[PDB]
Amino acid sequence: IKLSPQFTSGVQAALAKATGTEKREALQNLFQEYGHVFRTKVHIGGVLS
Amino acid sequence: FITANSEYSESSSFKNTETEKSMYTSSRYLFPQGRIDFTTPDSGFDDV
Repeated sequence: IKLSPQFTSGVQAALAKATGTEKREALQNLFQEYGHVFRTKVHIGGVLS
Repeated sequence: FITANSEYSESSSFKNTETEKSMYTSSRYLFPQGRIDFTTPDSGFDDV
């Protein structure tokens, strides 16, 4: 899986901040907008309960 | 030479019934399609 260029650019910009707290807040925003986990194995079908 | 008689019979009765009933039904059919997001300037994303 290739990461989308926008996410990689966001990570680079977050790590480009001057101070550690700015980096941390930028990373928090980025992962709030992009997610913290990615599903790498998924089962397809239909379930009724 | 004389006889006398008296009788007194008294009765009382009372009955009281109270009935209360309550019923409530709640049905909810929720059929989503998804979520739509708009980007706030504070997000910093180019699509805003």
